[PDB]
Amino acid sequence: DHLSIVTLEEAPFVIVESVDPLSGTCMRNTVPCQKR
Amino acid sequence: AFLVLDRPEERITGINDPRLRNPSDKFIYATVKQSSVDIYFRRQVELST
Repeated sequence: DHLSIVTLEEAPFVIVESVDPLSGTCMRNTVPCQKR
Repeated sequence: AFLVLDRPEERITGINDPRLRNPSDKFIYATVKQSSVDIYFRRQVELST
């Protein structure tokens, strides 16, 4: 099933970063996460 | 010990050294551009930093 998950950026638990300038998508061991 | 004045903890134990794991301005390590070492670290997941 598909379910939405909230997330807050803090500490090594969640680190957010911009998309890869080289590959153009999420890097290795990284998943996308939107933001309003 | 003062006569020789040798500073230990300078040799790197390997790629598993904690100082190598994190970046720092005091310690600079690098390789040759466009070689096999570049694509070994680029493809690795743990060695992102």
